[PDB]
Amino acid sequence: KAEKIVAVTACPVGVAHTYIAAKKIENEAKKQGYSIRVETQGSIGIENALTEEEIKNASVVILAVDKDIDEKRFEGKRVYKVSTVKAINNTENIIKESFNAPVF
Amino acid sequence: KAEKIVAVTACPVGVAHTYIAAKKIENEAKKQGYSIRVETQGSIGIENALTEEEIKNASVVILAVDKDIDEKRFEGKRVYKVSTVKAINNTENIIKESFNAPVF
Amino acid sequence: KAEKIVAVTACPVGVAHTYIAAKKIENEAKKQGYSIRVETQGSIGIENALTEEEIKNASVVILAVDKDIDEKRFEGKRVYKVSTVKAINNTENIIKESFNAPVF
Amino acid sequence: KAEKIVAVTACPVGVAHTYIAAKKIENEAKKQGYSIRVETQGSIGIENALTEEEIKNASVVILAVDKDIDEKRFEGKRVYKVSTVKAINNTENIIKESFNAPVF
Ligand SMILES: [Cl-]
Repeated sequence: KAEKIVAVTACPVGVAHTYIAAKKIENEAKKQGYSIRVETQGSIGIENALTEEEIKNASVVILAVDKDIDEKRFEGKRVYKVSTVKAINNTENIIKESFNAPVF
Repeated sequence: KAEKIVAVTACPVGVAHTYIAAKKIENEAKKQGYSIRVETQGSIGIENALTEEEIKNASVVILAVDKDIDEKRFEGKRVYKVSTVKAINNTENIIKESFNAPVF
Repeated sequence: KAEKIVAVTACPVGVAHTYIAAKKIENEAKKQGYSIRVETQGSIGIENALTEEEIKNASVVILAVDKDIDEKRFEGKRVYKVSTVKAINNTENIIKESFNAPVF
Repeated sequence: KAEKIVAVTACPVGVAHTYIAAKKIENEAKKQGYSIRVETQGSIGIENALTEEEIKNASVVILAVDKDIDEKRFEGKRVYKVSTVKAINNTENIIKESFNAPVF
């Protein structure tokens, strides 16, 4: 069973950075062989929220956020938090680096 | 006095096409020597709406829109209506062609 | 076995509408119980291109495009062509309507 | 004479945040009665670059950037540096705050 990544992308300007970060993370995760679920947030709201079970099963959590989100749900997980710009422009490296991220 | 252009940009996805079309139109109008006022319509709302006096004084109206907007206000003006994609990727030509656009 | 949908999203402004349409189609196809493969075309290039076998096995082809793409590879399939804006904002209905789309 | 503001906007994801922040700053500066010049930096390159004279005459420099830019040209000026997201969503306060920003 391929390891699982979960991610949240959140930019409170329109929808573009939220969705670009999500889709680039999804494409790069799959290229590297991982399963991926992404929750997205904008200024209006939240779509496809991570479930408790999804977070439980994940090897890593990647947060590509330009606003504060709830992070208590990720306690005990390795969490790699970056801006949406970095997630969009450095996606390959961010996926790889997330597996060495500190436990939150 | 330089001739005046008024424009509306309107895309019902987030804010990016609305603002990219607006800024590209503004930059190209100024490059060609024209005065420009742009009303924008996106997910944050309608901003900087054209006034009746601005429309009265304009030489042309450019509509870069992917949704319906109020158009009765442009009766009697030359109106050049295009998609946001065309306004963004063909900005120089759209400015030039607007002066030959049909009277609405 | 779930029926299969294939899609191409293609907006020639950056990558935002291409990726937003792709994610909206992916999530909504899955919600309706379908298997889904989306090829994307944007400024970054073409990604996750449909294979000949994927097109062969699909029940329908959804083209969410704001530019012409060669449709020869979809001959003999039902093809539902819509703008990226409509695919992003009307996704549930577009997936349902695609099964009644004309054969190309 | 109205006091002068100069700004640079620079988000290295396409052109959207660069242009949205530029238009927000331009419109809000004008609303507050200031003269405003904005240089933009995006995937298309640098547009409407500030001149030495414009920087000399400015009361404040606002940098709405999501990457490092060379700041030597702003020495001796009050410089207020914020992200593009904050410039877009908090424009009124950022313009007012810039006049108390530290001299660079
Ligand atoms: Cl957007």
